[PDB]
Amino acid sequence: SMKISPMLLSDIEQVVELENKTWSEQNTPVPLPVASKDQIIQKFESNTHFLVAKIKDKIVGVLDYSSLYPFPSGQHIVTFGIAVAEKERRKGIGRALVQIFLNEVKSDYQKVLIHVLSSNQEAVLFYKKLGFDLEARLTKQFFLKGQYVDDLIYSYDLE
Ligand SMILES: CC(C)(COP(=O)(O)OP(=O)(O)OC[C@H]1O[C@@H](n2cnc3c(N)ncnc32)[C@H](O)[C@H]1OP(=O)(O)O)[C@@H](O)C(=O)NCCC(=O)NCCS
Repeated sequence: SMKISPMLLSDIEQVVELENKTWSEQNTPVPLPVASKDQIIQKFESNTHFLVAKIKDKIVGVLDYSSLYPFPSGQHIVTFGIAVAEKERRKGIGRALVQIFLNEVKSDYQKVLIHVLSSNQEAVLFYKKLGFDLEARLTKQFFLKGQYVDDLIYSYDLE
């Protein structure tokens, strides 16, 4: 059975491995690899929070979130990343992560906002399905694999 829980310091090896199997030029414009033990600790030590999903105390999903801006005028906007293990997808894990996340931040923020590469077909469908709004589209933001990719900006009304 599947459980969601706070990420442990001792879980970081696994989160690194999972993320680095997950990120491709299809879903991020940053150079690869994006994850490392020390990058993840840096984040952990600067207030980014991590939800993790396990199946037999094996990590199969991860969601990190944090304030979008470090200054007060923008402090009411939260952002997040999420990665589900390829073999474990389409089983409700993403949904369940997003759902507890939303209930964490409900109280403390007004608005969720994320950036999605237009090449990220499953993310596009995922976010629409979970009720996010397509707020903006930035045209030809990135060149990846000989294609011009757009940046789709999705938001969520915490209210
Ligand atoms: C996007 C992602 C997190 C969704 O993970 P998930 O656990 O497989 O999603 P869920 O099982 O919770 O599904 C909720 C839903 O997502 C949709 N969706 C997710 N993947 C889809 C796909 N490959 N094709 C069509 N619809 C899809 C649904 O249609 C939906 O409802 P349903 O499953 O009852 O049909 C997963 O694909 C992911 O890991 N992508 C890898 C890289 C990434 O993270 N992209 C951007 C996030 S920063």
